[PDB]
Amino acid sequence: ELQKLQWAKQTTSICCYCAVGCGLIVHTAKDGQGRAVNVEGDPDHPINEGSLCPKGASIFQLGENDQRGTQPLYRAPFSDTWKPVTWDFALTEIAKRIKKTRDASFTEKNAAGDLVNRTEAIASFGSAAMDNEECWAYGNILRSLGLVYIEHQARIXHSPTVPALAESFGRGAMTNHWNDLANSDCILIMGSNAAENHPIAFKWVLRAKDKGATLIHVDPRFTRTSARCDVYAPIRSGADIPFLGGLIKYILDNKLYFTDYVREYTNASLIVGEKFSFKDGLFSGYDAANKKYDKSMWAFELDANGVPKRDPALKHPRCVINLLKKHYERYNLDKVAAITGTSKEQLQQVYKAYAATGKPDKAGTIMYAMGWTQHSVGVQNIRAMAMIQLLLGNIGVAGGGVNALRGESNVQGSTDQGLLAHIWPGYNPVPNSKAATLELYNAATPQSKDPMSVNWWQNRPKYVASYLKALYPDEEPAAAYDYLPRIDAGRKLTDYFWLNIFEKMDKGEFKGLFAWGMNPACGGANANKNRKAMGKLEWLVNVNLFENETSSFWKGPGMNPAEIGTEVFFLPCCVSIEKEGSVANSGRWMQWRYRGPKPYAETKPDGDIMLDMFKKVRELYAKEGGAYPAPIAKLNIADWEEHNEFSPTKVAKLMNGYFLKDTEVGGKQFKKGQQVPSFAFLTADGSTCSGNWLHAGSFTDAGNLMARRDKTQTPEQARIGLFPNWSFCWPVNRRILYNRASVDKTGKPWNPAKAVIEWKDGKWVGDVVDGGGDPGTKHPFIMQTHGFGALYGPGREEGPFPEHYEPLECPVSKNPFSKQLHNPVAKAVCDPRYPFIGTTYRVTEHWQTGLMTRRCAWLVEAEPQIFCEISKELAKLRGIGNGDTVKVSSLRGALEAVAIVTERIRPFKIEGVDVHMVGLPWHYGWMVPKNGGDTANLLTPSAGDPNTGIPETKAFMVDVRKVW
Amino acid sequence: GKMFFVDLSRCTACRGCQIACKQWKNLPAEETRNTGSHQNPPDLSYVTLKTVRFTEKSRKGPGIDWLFFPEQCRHCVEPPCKGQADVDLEGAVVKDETTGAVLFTELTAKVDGESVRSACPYDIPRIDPVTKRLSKCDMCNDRVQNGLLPACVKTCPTGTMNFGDEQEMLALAEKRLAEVKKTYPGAVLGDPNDVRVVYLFTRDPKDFYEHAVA
Ligand SMILES: Nc1nc2c(c(=O)[nH]1)N[C@H]1C(S)=C(S)[C@@H](COP(=O)(O)OP(=O)(O)OC[C@H]3O[C@@H](n4cnc5c(=O)[nH]c(N)nc54)[C@H](O)[C@@H]3O)O[C@H]1N2
Ligand SMILES: Nc1nc2c(c(=O)[nH]1)N[C@H]1C(S)=C(S)[C@@H](COP(=O)(O)OP(=O)(O)OC[C@H]3O[C@@H](n4cnc5c(=O)[nH]c(N)nc54)[C@H](O)[C@@H]3O)O[C@H]1N2
Ligand code: SF4
Ligand code: SF4
Ligand code: SF4
Ligand code: SF4
Ligand SMILES: [S]
Ligand SMILES: [W+6]
Repeated sequence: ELQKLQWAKQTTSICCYCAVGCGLIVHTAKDGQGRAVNVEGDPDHPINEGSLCPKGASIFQLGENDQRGTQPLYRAPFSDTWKPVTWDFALTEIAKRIKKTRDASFTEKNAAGDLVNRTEAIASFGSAAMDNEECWAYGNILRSLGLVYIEHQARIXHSPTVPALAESFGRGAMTNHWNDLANSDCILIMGSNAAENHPIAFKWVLRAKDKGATLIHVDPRFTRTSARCDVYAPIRSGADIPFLGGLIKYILDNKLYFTDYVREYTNASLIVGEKFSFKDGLFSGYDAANKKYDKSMWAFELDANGVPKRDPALKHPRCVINLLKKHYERYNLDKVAAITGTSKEQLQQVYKAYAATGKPDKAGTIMYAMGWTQHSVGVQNIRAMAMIQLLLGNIGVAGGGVNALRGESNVQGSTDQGLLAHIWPGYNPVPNSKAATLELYNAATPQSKDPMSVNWWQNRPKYVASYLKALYPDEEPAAAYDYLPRIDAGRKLTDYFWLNIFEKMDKGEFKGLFAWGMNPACGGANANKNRKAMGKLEWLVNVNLFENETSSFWKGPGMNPAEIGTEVFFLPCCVSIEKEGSVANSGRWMQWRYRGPKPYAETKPDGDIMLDMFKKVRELYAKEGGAYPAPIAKLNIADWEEHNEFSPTKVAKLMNGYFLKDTEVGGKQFKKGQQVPSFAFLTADGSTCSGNWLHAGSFTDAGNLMARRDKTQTPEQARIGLFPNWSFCWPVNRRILYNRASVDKTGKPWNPAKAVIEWKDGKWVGDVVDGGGDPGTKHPFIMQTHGFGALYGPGREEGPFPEHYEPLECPVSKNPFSKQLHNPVAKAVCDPRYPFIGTTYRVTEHWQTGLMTRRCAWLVEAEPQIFCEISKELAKLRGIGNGDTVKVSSLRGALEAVAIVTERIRPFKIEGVDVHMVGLPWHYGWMVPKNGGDTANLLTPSAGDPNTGIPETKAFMVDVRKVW
Repeated sequence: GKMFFVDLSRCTACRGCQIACKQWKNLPAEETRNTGSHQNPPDLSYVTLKTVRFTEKSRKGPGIDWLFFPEQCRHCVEPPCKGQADVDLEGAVVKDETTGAVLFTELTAKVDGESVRSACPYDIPRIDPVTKRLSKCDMCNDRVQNGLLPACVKTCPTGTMNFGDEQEMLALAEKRLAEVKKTYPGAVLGDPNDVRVVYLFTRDPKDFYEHAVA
């Protein structure tokens, strides 16, 4: 026996940091009745096999931490100090602030006379850190209160992926999963530092290399990832589209595309209309006055039945594939080398290695994360990756995919639960003011007349109705539709997003902010602006593990508490290992985890904090009345509670959904109260509820499939690592999306040695087939209107093909590909006092703003202070020695950091001039530790663009000077 | 006995191993500062039994050779530390007969600590300034005797860390060296007949650390 673990109860959990979703084992003293005594890896978990990076490996120190919040704290207007208060006081007073602000600000109808039933006087930030059941409950609480300004982390790092990949494949999700990386023949890591930011992914990346894969890192910097790749190719900041356009040209010129896959499964054969053109860097339908395209000019030519015309011979000059060849003919090696700064020799090496995966029995994967995809053409960067993968036949196959790596443990789930201003749960859009009825809302879904096109989104009315029945079970969906707030049809959608919430706050336009599991005083771009702007709030609610730069902004650097009127409530929540629930990882694996120790001190799980808060608001409305009470009074919260507490199990069952009456669906009889077995059995007529149609199948009459810990695999499942009996992934346990594209028209795998699905004895064996139907009878992309992987993507604001528009404004004056320098549908000052390109990025040992990891002594031990990474060339220019203190400054702010002088950074050659990059970690803040430094977001701008609503944190102008 | 095979050609310098060693033993954190390096703590100490050493080497063309070295006691087959300590008092340094772990006891306070560090060919032992006890990696010998992997081996994401019976680990080291030479032609094993922690280096071991090999 090990004394340390004797007498302790062992439970399982899932890491609370990144989206890999590593398994933990937690030992809790006194057979579960005391504190955690140990936290380490779960040896049985199929993703990590017991491995943990330093963040997972230190979760014991995060949880058993005497700096954690212990009880609610209250800061009165103009006060110098916190006062400790009861949960009863804090939640009672917060409910009064919510009700006072809502009653004063609630709008039934907008200026135009359209029903909107909303309050614009309260905003919410957060959070991908909450469990899936908590995220789902939180969004429904905020929407029942009438909020529209509902945002979180996903806006920055997830939001560009969803439309890029949805345009290309029909869904926004990461297409494959972590274990599947070991099946790749060539791994291209580009806009990702996965060895530092998804460290257990390198278990599977290095296993691919063991079986003969080539590993390629394309990054402006040499990182811990680069050290373990076969090829490191430097790229200039923002030169990704030229790099990827050059690879498209290389694939087409050298005939390395997967011909049969391209003909059958992509839109290569579709005939584009005569109104499509591209000239001088502009597509047809450009409106120069409004800086916008008439996308109707990009329509397909339709047959007599309304279906896009196809030429399967691919000879018609207006075939997608022929327009594609013409578009990318400009991306020659000489021009691509000049702009990327990558040598022609290295471009040829990378292109040859990667394009070799166009062979049917080879697979290539692309791994990207946040990288620099935040700028106005980040969607087109991701489109280009999707197009390359479709040309090479890498979508739907083992070791293939677009592995768009999610950031946080539950950013997949928090997005799935609609914690962004434009979406309800399950990616049903938030209604705008012109969607006056449920019938009009449903009318917007595009239809297909192609009998081979599944067009699965035609089922949307079932999902919206079942969602409204989960919230308001005693109302007809058409009546409950009027309870939920609507955004203005006449406003830019970005007016409701992250950056404009900070801008409105700075204009004094919010009374209240929820900072729920986020640190916006460090995570928001232009921290000096945002910290000042928080002083313009009447009230702030911060729900968090520790006191932090947001909770305590009023006593931050340069702040006089006696001049700051903001009322602040600090509500301490419990850590992941102190509560039960699920988190959805980057591969869509929805994993159940259990309580080890009880909540520390008087901390509470988020579900209890939000439900108690909402019950107090509801009580106030029952006693006082006020603005439109129906959405609050009628919300179904009885299904969220058991034994006087928030119930993760009951909320997960509601999110799956259940029958409200005896129902015949899909030729099967279901009884009142039965769990819905899959979203295929939801109805639009009120017979079913489901909080999230993507969850229908996760928690059935068979039990909690998210809690399965079964390693059982068939030989074909085990060969590629599907682990279909370990947890559950949406949709309906399809581990590899688009897997009908992995077989020929008879159901035979392109790569039998790595089969995903195979037609055997009248059924699909292996993975769950992504779309039912006999081989050769359906188009493989079932969430696409037309059924095909889109090379040509005419729903994108910037055009149907990616095109280089320069994202680096200050040092670049010339575009070698066209007369159009900058994005024609998209204010940088470029003050010559700030000649260097500042960038922010992560290190393995710290998490996000560092609020969590700056409280962990072993992680501070390894990375104690903010640093500034510079080249030998810049160090020589500015007289900076390794380890010197430097001042980094911008138009927005200034900070001190320790210089790290390294050959891992080299100058960029731009138009015959060396341009220097300055690297900073954004993991530091004034609260802790001693001499740690403050946020790199003191330096960053807050401009964004009218299309993304995302600030520039990867290329912003700075100066660096030695401090003596 | 037992053996570690440490394939440095797979290391991402994640420092999972550095943290896992301290979590298992509940060791304190040192006071550290950044002096122009990711490396920290800068050295082994009484409270740090493992630290990842970082070395940058220039190469022709893009990037660098970035060398990572998770340093620990080699658990020598014939340990000079024990031969030195035994001059002053037997029992201060002992060897587990089944695993081969070399173990410092509380009796290290009663010997010439500085002399024991000096006897070590790898410069491993560290002295507590207050109590004069010596510390170093103990092979997680209690975990090993209970059928568990050492904390640093279990945590490692990359397959850098490997542990088992000496026969299976020497066979693994031989097989892996032949494969790694296809990528790193100058790869060598560190003192493989003398120690129980056998590092595979991708080049001259002294490029990783002055005391990488004897
Ligand atoms: N250790 C750790 N892991 C994390 C996090 C953390 O804080 N710490 N955060 C998590 C979260 S929330 C997220 S969103 C993810 C983000 O994960 P990543 O996107 O991997 O994060 P970064 O390190 O910010 O950026 C990745 C790389 O992009 C490179 N890059 C910069 N500009 C360009 C460019 O123009 N082109 C290309 N091709 N590359 C460029 C940078 O040099 C950097 O190495 O990480 C997650 N994982
Ligand atoms: N300059 C710059 N800025 C950036 C980025 C960048 O690359 N550069 N990255 C952006 C991105 S991608 C992201 S993801 C954001 C992240 O920005 P934030 O989310 O604001 O960062 P943190 O607050 O550090 O994230 C961890 C938080 O999780 C909370 N937490 C942990 N467990 C729980 C729990 O159970 N409940 C609750 N309620 N809270 C919990 C902690 O208290 C802490 O506040 O920063 C963005 N900002
Ligand atoms: S931070 Fe990510 S890679 Fe590290 S232990 Fe946690 S889930 Fe695994
Ligand atoms: S074997 Fe145990 S004591 Fe030695 S370095 Fe690894 S974790 Fe630390
Ligand atoms: S490495 Fe040094 S301290 Fe460790 S066993 Fe050998 S002589 Fe003793
Ligand atoms: S845990 Fe493994 S990969 Fe990470 S630094 Fe240690 S030996 Fe290297
Ligand atoms: S995230
Ligand atoms: W993120």
